[PDB]
Parts: sequence; structure tokens; C-alpha cells
Amino acid sequence: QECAVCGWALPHNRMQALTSCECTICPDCFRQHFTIALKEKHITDMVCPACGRQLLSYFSTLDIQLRESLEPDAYALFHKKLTEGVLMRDPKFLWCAQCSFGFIYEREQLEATCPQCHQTFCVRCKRQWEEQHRGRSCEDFQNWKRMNDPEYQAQGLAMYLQENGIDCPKCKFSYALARGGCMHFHCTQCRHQFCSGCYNAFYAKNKCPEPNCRVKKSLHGHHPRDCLFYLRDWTALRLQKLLQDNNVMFNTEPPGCRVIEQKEVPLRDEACGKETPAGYAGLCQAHYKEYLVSLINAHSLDPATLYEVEELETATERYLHVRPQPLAGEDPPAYQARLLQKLTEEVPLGQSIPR
Amino acid sequence: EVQLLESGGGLVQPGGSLRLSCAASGFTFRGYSMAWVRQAPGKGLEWVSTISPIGTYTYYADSVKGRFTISRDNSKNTLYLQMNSLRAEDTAVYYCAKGSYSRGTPFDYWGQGTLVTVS
Amino acid sequence: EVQLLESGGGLVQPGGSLRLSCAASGFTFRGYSMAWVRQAPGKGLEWVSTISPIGTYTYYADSVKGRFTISRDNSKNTLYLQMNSLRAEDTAVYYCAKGSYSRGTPFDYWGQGTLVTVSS
Ligand SMILES: */C(=C\C(=O)c1c(F)cc(-c2cn[nH]c2)cc1F)c1cc(-c2cnn(C)c2)ccc1C(=O)O
Ligand SMILES: [Cl-]
Ligand SMILES: [Cl-]
Ligand SMILES: [Zn+2]
Ligand SMILES: [Zn+2]
Ligand SMILES: [Zn+2]
Ligand SMILES: [Zn+2]
Ligand SMILES: [Zn+2]
Ligand SMILES: [Zn+2]
Ligand SMILES: [Zn+2]
Ligand SMILES: [Zn+2]
Repeated sequence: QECAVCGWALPHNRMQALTSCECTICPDCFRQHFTIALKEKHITDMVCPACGRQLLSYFSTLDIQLRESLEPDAYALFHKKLTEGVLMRDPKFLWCAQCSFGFIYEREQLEATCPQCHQTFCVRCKRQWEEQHRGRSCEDFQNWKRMNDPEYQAQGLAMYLQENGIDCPKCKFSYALARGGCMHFHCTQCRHQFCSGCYNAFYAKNKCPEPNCRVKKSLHGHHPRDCLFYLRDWTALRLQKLLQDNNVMFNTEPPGCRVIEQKEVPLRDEACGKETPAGYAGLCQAHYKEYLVSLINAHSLDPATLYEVEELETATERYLHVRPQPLAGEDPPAYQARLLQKLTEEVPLGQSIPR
Repeated sequence: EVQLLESGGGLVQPGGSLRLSCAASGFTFRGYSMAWVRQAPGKGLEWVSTISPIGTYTYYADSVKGRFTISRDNSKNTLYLQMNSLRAEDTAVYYCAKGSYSRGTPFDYWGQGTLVTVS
Repeated sequence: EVQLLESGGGLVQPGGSLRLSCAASGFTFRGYSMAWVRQAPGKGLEWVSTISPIGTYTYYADSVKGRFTISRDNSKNTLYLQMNSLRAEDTAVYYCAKGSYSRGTPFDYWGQGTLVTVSS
């Protein structure tokens, strides 16, 4: 146990074990040899000072020990010559996601082993390497991990409702929250009050510009006929009937309500905890209806296709501002067909509803 | 959004004990490595320790390898750092970092930090 | 001693553009990476982008890819940050930072920072 260039007797942990040749060099001689090789000699002269030692990944391993036992100015020239004489560009520096160690990696493979934690990771997505990722894109791999994380599927449809964010229509801030039972949403960043289902504005007192509105002196909004503001009053069975008639599948069984809400604190995360009835996919009643309405909105299903005459007359006075009147010779089917025809032609679905 | 809230720093005589916390939110805590870093007055940022996602692996700097102990609680979404036998050169602002899977950095988020002084 | 000075911050209308600067001194500018980090209201530090010593590789956080462009001019020891399509969530104090190769520290020093706010 002694330095191979000066003979100084030191323990093994007092010297530097050169990885390429395992010739132990004391700290001072290791330092002084490699600076004069950088100061007066060329990059090819960075050979070991003890032994004799075209695979030049030796610079990647030497860069580690050079970073430790060298001055910053001398370590800067080593990088300068490495790019000005070997690489014609900066070296690719990789950070290990599991141990936070930085190292130069200039190899062929997509997998890279950390010289510290000795774990292998993909150079693109920086996730830990597995045999499943071989031959697959990183997008395919991390989705296979999400499709195999027991704690992720245990949350159930709560993750689906949170994936559908609430985007503020004016400040565009994204909130990874479920809409819940109440449609009113106040954005912390811009103080905008809007409906979380149709993204229309909640007008204050005497600020509503819509014509023929009879509640202008009150806080309110105007919602399309397919917004959750209205479809929340439908029963789960009738919401499912609109889905079944268009061959849209929906969950009834799970594949307190675990849908994450926000708790007011001097905001904390808190589960819904409401009763999860049978046939509601383990969700709350309001959160299950939100789940069905999102399916309805995604496929742009028209709830007016299930309207009866009284509902069609209410919709005609609301969105067309004309009290309908049956014409002579019409039966209930014809009167219903005419009102449904005019509504679907003149009043579209939610133009701002997230689909 | 992502938020890291450190707490537990203050004044403590040399040789004492101090336990720091870092409550995390806005991301899957159990899926990322966490770490502690510090910055002494008039000096550069220094890495202290890093812990693996579920806690099977811990890495420490040579100056704190046996004196400090990093730990996490995925059920509580909080990272801990137990500091024992604090020396004079431990006075620094302590940040908790969130490991990143993005190219170009080992961490993508740092907290506000807590000041720690030793007498 | 390392010294960094940011400049260019201000009030920006939503969707506008802005270019930040950083003058460095006290160290060899060519021999280190440079990075931008930002402090959102009530938060700590969020990594924004990183550039290699001579600009060979440029990295970005996912929330700024395609909108932000990092560049440097080693001839004047200056770091630049071009910011396009600024949104309200980009409101933060942007800090200039000097990179490092040491373990666990992608940067060791960061400046005083310049404030950038996006109106609603
Ligand atoms: C929602 C809060 C609220 O009290 C409320 C409901 F949770 C549910 C209904 C409802 C369900 N089916 N038909 C009606 C109505 C209801 F009022 C809410 C709050 C606000 C509001 C006004 N000012 N602030 C500060 C909040 C407006 C509208 C609604 C809403 O209709 O969802
Ligand atoms: Cl996540
Ligand atoms: Cl990287
Ligand atoms: Zn020697
Ligand atoms: Zn040798
Ligand atoms: Zn590693
Ligand atoms: Zn990958
Ligand atoms: Zn907003
Ligand atoms: Zn609405
Ligand atoms: Zn109105
Ligand atoms: Zn619920």
C-alpha cells in the first residue's frame, strides 16, 4: 500500500485508486501531474503517471477523480480541451435521478449506469431501467408503470376526474381538481367567477349583458342545456339512458369517496368522504354524476333528444326567448318534433364546455 | 402546483439536536427521490443527503454521513432530516429538494428554506 | 467571488414577450453551465432552463418548452432568457444561477433576481 510514483507509504483510503489501471497515486502527485499535462502538454498526454494506460470513455471516468483532486481553474481547462480537441462540443452531462450524481456519458446505449449508485436508467426519460422498456418508447413505458401502480388504480375514478382539470377562461391557470357538487368557482389568481362546467361567467349585480334576463340584480350565470349545472339535477339512470342510447360505456362498479377536495387551513388536501352508493363506481353521488356528464360532454351528446314537450317549451323560452305555441293540426309528437328541430338548429351545445 | 414547506430551524447550542421537516404537495410524493441541501453564509450551495422514492436507499455527504439521518413518510407526504451533534460549520439555510426525471438537472423544485444557527 | 446581476423584468400583458439578461463576473464564464430559476408567489425555487458551457445543449422545464429560449454570449459573460407567450402562471422572480458539476448541486450561486409579472 504505497504510491506508485513517489513511494509514499499511505493507507488505501488515503490514496486515489485509478479506475482504469488500479495504480494507487497519492493526492499531491495525482494533482501535480495532471495540471502540467493540461498546462504545457496536450490532451493526449493525460495518460497515467505510473503505468502505461480506441475506447476513450476513460475521460468520463477520469473526469470524476479529476473534479475532486484538482483546482477549479485546472478543471476548467480540462473541459476546454475536452471540447476543443476531442468532442468538438460540450460533453453530455447526465444527472442520476436516484442519487443526484452528475457524470459524463458519451456511449452508444440508451441505458446508462450511474458511477455512484450503480443503477441503470434510460437517458431520455431518466427513469430506472427495466426489461419492459427495451424496445418500447418512454411514453409507452411510463404509462405501463402507471397501469401497474397499485396505489394509482386503488384511487379509482378519482384520478380521472382530477385529470380533467378546471381551466380558468381568462387567466388559463390549471387546477387539478374535480368540479364537485357546486358549479361556482373563484380563481385565486385573477378573481374571476365562472361556472366550472360550461366556463361561462358568473355576473355580479347588474353586470349581466344577456337580454331578457330576469335576475340581473343577483349573482348568477347562464349555462348551456348540456352543462353540469343542469345535468346534475338529472338522475343517474336518465344520465345513463342518454349514454346507452349512443353506445357510450360507463362504469358502475369500482374498477368514503376518495375524490380529492381542498381543505381550508390557516388549503390542505382532503378526500370527499361522502357516501358511495352501490352502482356509482365507488364515488360520491355528485362525483358520479360529474363522471357521467364528462362522458356525455366528451361525445357531445344532446340531452334535448330525451326532452318531453314541457322540457322543450322551457328550453325554447330560455334559449330562444319565445314562448312556443302549438299550431293547428299538430299532435304531441309533431309539436315535440318541431320544437326539438328548431332548438338543435339555432342553439348549439356548450361552445366552451371541456370535451 | 408543487410546494415544499420546510420547518424546524432555529438556534441551538453546539452538540444539540434538531429535526427538520418538509411537507410536500402537488405531486406523487412516493414516486420521486427527495434531498436536503444547504448554503452556509458567504459560500456556495452544498448537497447534504438524498433518499430514494420508497426509502430503501439513502445517500449522504462525507461530512454528515453518520451524524445526519434522512427519512420520509409517503403516507404523510413529508420528508425528514434528523441532525445530531450540530457543529459550528452546520450554520446554513436548509432547503428540501424534489428529484426530477427531466433532462438537465437532478432537482426541479426547492423550498423556501429554514435558517439554522449554532452558537 | 461570484457575482450575478439580473435585468429586464417588468409588467407584461398576457401573451407578450420579454427578454431577460444576466451579467456574470468573478469566475471563468466559459467553464460552467448557466441556469435560470424562478420563485412563484409563496413558493421556493422552480428550475426553468439550463445551457451547456458553450451552448451545445439547452434544457427546459416542461411548462416552458417551446415558449422560452435560453442563450449565452461567452464573449461578454452574459446569460439571456427569451420568454414568449407569457401566461399568468409565469409570474415569478427569475434568478440567474451559476452552474456546478458537484453532486446534488446543479448550481451553487444564484443572484438577486428580477421580478416579472403578467397582468390579468
Ligand atoms: C354552489 C354552492 C351551493 O350552495 C349550491 C349547491 F351545492 C348545489 C346547488 C344545486 C344543486 N342542484 N340544483 C342546485 C345550488 C347551490 F346554491 C353554488 C355557489 C354559488 C355562490 C354564490 N356566491 N358564492 C360565494 C358562491 C353560486 C352557485 C352555486 C351552484 O349553483 O352550484
Ligand atoms: Cl406527478
Ligand atoms: Cl440529465
Ligand atoms: Zn506520490
Ligand atoms: Zn496506472
Ligand atoms: Zn446514482
Ligand atoms: Zn425512457
Ligand atoms: Zn384566472
Ligand atoms: Zn355552466
Ligand atoms: Zn342574466
Ligand atoms: Zn365525492
